[PDB]
Amino acid sequence: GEELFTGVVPILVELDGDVNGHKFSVSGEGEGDATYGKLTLKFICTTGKLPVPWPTLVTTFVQCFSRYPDHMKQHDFFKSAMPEGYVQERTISFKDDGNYKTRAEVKFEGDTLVNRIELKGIDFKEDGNILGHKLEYNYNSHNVYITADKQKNGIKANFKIRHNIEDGSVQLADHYQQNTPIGDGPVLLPDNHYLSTQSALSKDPNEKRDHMVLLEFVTAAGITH
Ligand SMILES: [Mg+2]
Ligand SMILES: [Mg+2]
Repeated sequence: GEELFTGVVPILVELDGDVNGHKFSVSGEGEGDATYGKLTLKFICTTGKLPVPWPTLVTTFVQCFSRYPDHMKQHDFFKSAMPEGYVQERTISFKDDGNYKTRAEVKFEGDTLVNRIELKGIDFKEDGNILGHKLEYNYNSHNVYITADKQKNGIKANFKIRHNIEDGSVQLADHYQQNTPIGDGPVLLPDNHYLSTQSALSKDPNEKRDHMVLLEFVTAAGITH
């Protein structure tokens, strides 16, 4: 399972979204190298202008690329579910605003790791920080706190994303996450631990389409050795 991740793996991301009736699609391409916890992805909005801020979709757009230190490798659910993959569902609750609900399937298609996502956003304020595009194009580091869910043979996660608002305030986005294997083979059910995530957003100077370039580093931590 983890043997599938010893080198560079091509990644494809495909999202279909509806936020307050704004219909959009995004296509992403890049690669992951779990040895270094490293993701490089470029996303393009193929329907035109993205109707929400790019940073609000970063978490939705492959935790199998996390670097699990050797001493913690028995806690890596994500790779253990491969190649058949996992379903990842989230509720992302924007404080004093709407919510996203997402359902993704993360699995190999041949030697490529694919993240296919459906996103539904409801109850957003017309000129809140999301639909009013008041969020800065940047990102703060965070931890993803993981716990086992033995009855669904899976995991749960909970974490807080803090999106910087252009006036110096912060837009909280509470994340609740559940992952379950697609296949029936055994998976690793971890002790409590977290993923330390650092994300940097940029633009391709040669790209005229609405887009996001993401560099992310993710390292598992939190288990005593
Ligand atoms: Mg290794
Ligand atoms: Mg134990």
